[PDB]
Amino acid sequence: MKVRASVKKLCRNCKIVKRDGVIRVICSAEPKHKQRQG
Amino acid sequence: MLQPKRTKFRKMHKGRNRGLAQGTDVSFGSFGLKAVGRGRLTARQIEAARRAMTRAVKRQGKIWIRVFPDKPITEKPLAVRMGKGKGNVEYWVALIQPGKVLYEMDGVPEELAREAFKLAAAKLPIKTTFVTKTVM
Amino acid sequence: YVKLQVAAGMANPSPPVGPALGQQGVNIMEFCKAFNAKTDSIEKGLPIPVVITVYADRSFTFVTKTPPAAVLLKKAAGIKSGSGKPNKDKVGKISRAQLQEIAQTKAADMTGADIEAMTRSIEGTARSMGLVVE
Amino acid sequence: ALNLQDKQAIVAEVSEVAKGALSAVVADSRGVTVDKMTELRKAGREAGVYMRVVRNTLLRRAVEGTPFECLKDAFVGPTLIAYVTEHPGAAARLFKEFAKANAKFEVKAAAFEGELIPASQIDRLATLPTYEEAI
Amino acid sequence: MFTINAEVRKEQGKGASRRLRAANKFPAIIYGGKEAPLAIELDHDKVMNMQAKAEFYSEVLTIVVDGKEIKVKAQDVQRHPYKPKLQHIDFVRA
Amino acid sequence: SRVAKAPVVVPAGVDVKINGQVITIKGKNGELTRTLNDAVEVKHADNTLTFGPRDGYADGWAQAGTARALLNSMVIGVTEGFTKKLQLVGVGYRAAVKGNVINLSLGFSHPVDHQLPAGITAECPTQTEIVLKGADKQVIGQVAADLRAYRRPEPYKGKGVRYADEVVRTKEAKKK
RNA sequence: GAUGUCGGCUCAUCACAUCCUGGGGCUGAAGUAGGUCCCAAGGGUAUGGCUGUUCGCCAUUUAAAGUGGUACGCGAGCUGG
RNA sequence: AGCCAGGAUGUUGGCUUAGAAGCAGCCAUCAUUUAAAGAAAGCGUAAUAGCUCACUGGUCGAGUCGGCCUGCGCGGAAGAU
Ligand SMILES: [Mg+2]
Ligand SMILES: [Mg+2]
Ligand SMILES: [Mg+2]
Ligand SMILES: [Mg+2]
Ligand SMILES: [Mg+2]
Ligand SMILES: [Mg+2]
Ligand SMILES: [Mg+2]
Ligand SMILES: [Mg+2]
Ligand SMILES: [Mg+2]
Ligand SMILES: [Mg+2]
Ligand SMILES: [Zn+2]
Repeated sequence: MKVRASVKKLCRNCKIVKRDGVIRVICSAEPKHKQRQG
Repeated sequence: MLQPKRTKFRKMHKGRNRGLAQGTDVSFGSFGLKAVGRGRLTARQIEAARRAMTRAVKRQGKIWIRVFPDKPITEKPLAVRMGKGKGNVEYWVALIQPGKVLYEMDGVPEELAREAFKLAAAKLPIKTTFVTKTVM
Repeated sequence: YVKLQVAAGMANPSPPVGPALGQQGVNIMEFCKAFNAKTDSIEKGLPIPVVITVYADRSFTFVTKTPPAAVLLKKAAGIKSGSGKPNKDKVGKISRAQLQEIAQTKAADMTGADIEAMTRSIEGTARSMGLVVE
Repeated sequence: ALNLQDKQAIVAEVSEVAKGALSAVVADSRGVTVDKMTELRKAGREAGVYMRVVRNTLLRRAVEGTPFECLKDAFVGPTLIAYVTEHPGAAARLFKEFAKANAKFEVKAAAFEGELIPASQIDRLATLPTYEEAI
Repeated sequence: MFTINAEVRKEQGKGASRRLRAANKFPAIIYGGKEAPLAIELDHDKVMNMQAKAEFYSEVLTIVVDGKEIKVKAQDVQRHPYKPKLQHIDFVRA
Repeated sequence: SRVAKAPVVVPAGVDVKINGQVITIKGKNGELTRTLNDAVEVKHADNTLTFGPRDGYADGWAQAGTARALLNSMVIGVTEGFTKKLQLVGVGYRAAVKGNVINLSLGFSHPVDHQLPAGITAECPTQTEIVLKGADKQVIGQVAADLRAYRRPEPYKGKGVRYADEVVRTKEAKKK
């Protein structure tokens, strides 16, 4: 989990999702691409 | 790093930075990076942004810098009281008003100029926009 | 099932063919002499490609293919090794009569319908190795 | 991406080859490698047969200009056409052996004389010999 | 052929022109010839999309001012300092 | 919306009972009941179920699509049913069923006994296989997630409880 | 027309940017042991050698020897280096 | 959008290297069978294999894609009684 002000898609398998008012990046291919805006 | 080679005077009044820019069109190249905001660009900021756009285009095409840091900025060091003369010149700034075309480019496709200008914009303290040359 | 490129009358050394096909389960003395017995008609100093077909009982059957396109362009131009930087450095020259000679030999493996279709397929192998058409 | 200029041109090229050819074969080719296909393209050009895969929408358009306007109901699923421009037959025999030897696909329907041939009755254009047999 | 619909301006000056732009419209002028210059107002979106084509600045355009048709050529343009907007256009009678 | 507009065909033998927002779907494989969101207007009529938004509800179409999806898998549940298959990977990792309890040996000091809920039944065809069956798609998914949770697949050998249809990507350990 | 200064002693009280213990994501996480970030303030969080020292260096501990605010907390509570 | 099927041939392109066969690097990047298939976007092998994408045929059946001008919100957002 990477927590930062600037959360982006890092590859084609990255997906932007808003869960409970928090922008997150969830990736099906790379665990290092998992992000939470904060 | 840009700087006047010589000046009539060393120091300058603070002044103000009201108004809209002169030199709002893409005059030399095909694309431009335009100021949307108001502020001061330092010589170091201008050099950082010039480096970013130049690396991006793999030193292909041509680049123009429409801005020049000709305004000297003084500063008083730590543990120095007020007065006892105007401070010493530390760096140089260009005064920026909304609308100035800061940089121009040609000899590269639009997609590459947009990316090179995106990278350069991230080094600047003021909001910018991507502009293209127009017929009049 | 493996693909290799062995010499016309040479098949036995360890570094090129040895543990490359032997690791799967192929007889090293049975194939080496059955290959050279059929490639005896093929000229000296020409690498000939062969495809191996192996089954569950360690048995094997092979089909001999025509020499490679990047192989025949070297003997036609009079070169041992190609260019390190193709189209940037010229290493030889081959005529239009030499292009049709390689194409008529490669006809058994080529996908082309006409002679002009097979000749253009050899023209592409020549450009990508530094050899200019003259 | 296929433009309408491209679509019109493909209808034009298949409408021209429709007029000239004598026997046309419509079949399926889903689940067959390119190695076996480039092998049926070499066996096709040799027998004077024109081989193509065309969008079924584009076929219903090339076939509307007569006499294959009965092959319409075979333009459902992957469609591969075999237009024999030189000597009637060739394809209907070439496809039957390719179908049996590879087990994949089924072969939809055949066309000749401007009449529809069902999937079971393709033994009519499979038993026909040479031109070149009457002597 | 570019056809621009315009109305004559009922006002003039700084106040009136800023009010036009706040209403998604913009002032423009038509001059040249023996005729008196004609101060007009244009729809911003309509003329903005038109001028995106290079032909707008080369071709003879037609301005429709209260039924009447005026053959013109784009003479000068004042663009917004940083936004993709038009502030004013000069048309010369062709 | 595209999901909501697609009608659910209720087959012969399936009974549908609607009491406002409460829907009871009875079949050969059991009975399931759900309370649909107020934004969902459900219509019976013929051998089908149709779903639409209710006037004055801002999320009607998003709700009607969920309600559709749910009722479709309720119908499948009480007829065909659902099947979740799990497989145990690792030395000594074994499973067994004793009525409604799954006994799991998963490298712990104490063996794990997992109590199955109402409507879910399990059978072990092998010592390294768990087959779950039930009418509720949500409850079977929950039980399969709960069993997998005891030892989730590890990234170095693929060891643990995995779903049969699960892709377990492995990796090499840090070099030196 | 006076708001006593550094450090110590005694006694503390709050914050959390968390030192330990607790939960967790990523790891260039095999295990053991770590790195980094997120959550978490419930409690816990050395004694000595030198120096007025706070600090620091050093010795030996400890799960750990947190970082800060409180008139750089605390002399009508003590000390007075 | 999803799902079915293909993703070929010269060829293991040339150079280099113990090996480099689309997939360490460097240079070139055409041509053929074509519905379409980069002398190859990423993972994998000691090198091969193997998995998938760009692209295309089928199925489905009416919408779908992301830039511009704007209103109001969201994260970024930790402190001491
Ligand atoms: Mg939550
Ligand atoms: Mg005023
Ligand atoms: Mg007093
Ligand atoms: Mg915290
Ligand atoms: Mg950090
Ligand atoms: Mg505490
Ligand atoms: Mg320690
Ligand atoms: Mg104090
Ligand atoms: Mg006292
Ligand atoms: Mg599609
Ligand atoms: Zn990703």
